[PDB]
Amino acid sequence: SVSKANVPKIDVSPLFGDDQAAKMRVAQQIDAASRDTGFFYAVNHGINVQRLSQKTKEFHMSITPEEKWDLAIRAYNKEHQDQVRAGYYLSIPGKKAVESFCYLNPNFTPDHPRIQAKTPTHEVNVWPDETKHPGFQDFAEQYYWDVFGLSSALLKGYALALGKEENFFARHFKPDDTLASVVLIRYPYLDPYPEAAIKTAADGTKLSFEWHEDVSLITVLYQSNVQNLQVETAAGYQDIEADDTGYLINCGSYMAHLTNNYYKAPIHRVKWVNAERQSLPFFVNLGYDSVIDPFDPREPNGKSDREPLSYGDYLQNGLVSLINKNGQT
Ligand SMILES: CSCC[C@@H](NC(=O)[C@H](CS)NC(=O)CCC[C@H](N)C(=O)O)C(=O)O
Ligand SMILES: [Fe+3]
Repeated sequence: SVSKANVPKIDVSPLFGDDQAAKMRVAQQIDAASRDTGFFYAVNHGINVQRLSQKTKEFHMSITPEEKWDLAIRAYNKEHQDQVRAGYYLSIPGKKAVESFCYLNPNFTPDHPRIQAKTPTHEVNVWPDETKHPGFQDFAEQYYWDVFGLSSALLKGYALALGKEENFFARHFKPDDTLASVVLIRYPYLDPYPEAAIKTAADGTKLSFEWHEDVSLITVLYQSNVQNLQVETAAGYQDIEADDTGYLINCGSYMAHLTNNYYKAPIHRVKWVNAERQSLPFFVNLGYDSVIDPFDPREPNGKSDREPLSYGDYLQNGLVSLINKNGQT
């Protein structure tokens, strides 16, 4: 009974080049999608997503229970007090199906000034043994920078869309300090599938992850070709079609704050599907002290009655809030 969400495919390739009129024509498409359902597929993005999926599969399918405890975040292993964000998020057979691996900026090394300062939301990544997962760390770090590049080009499009210069958001999205994360999520096939890992929405839809707005500026997501996402619109929840050749893009609640909800963070959820699949989000986060002054593109003077919020404050509060709402993943 559910209708299909309008999720246009936008060729973002001009955002990598110097043809300004072409970039404006992409910016208009990003504006139309952001003001309608809030989602689009970025195509011609240049990233080898089949190899991303193959390397991710090799990792998820070969990592062992011992390795998962050794990489686990603090929620699963009290010995790893410094790992709030980065590391392994374990499944609980019989109870919780999903499991994942999160990593942050590869530049957050032991000598990074924010690591030295023990500033919240900055952590040094943890990695499996190289001999057990040859090439994985290097692949994953290079992927961070490939999707960082895509994200910077998308942020030039969002800036132009909002009537700003193209570096409006990108000047706060920097390799040396971005709080952006990759999450490599495995949604397993299980027979029988644990009922405790299946939630039910108020409308009866079986879910794996409840309604939410993202904690990000924008979210840049690769998924397998198994339909599962829905977006809430004025006409109710609608199905987002899968496309394992594109990146699904949406805004998160920092973009809604900065634009006075002109570009809403769309509410969306994940249906339960008993299928072996991948969900590989990149959360485009700024630096800890990044503050963009809020504005309102719908007002002639561009003024908004919102207070500036630093990205670090936003991110640390939003990540806790999302766990309290929808559970520890
Ligand atoms: C379509 S919702 C995005 C994809 C994925 N969901 C998620 O990734 C959920 C909701 S956006 N996000 C989260 O749980 C936030 C993870 C933050 C990360 N540990 C970090 O530290 O930066 C899924 O369930 O498939
Ligand atoms: Fe989300």
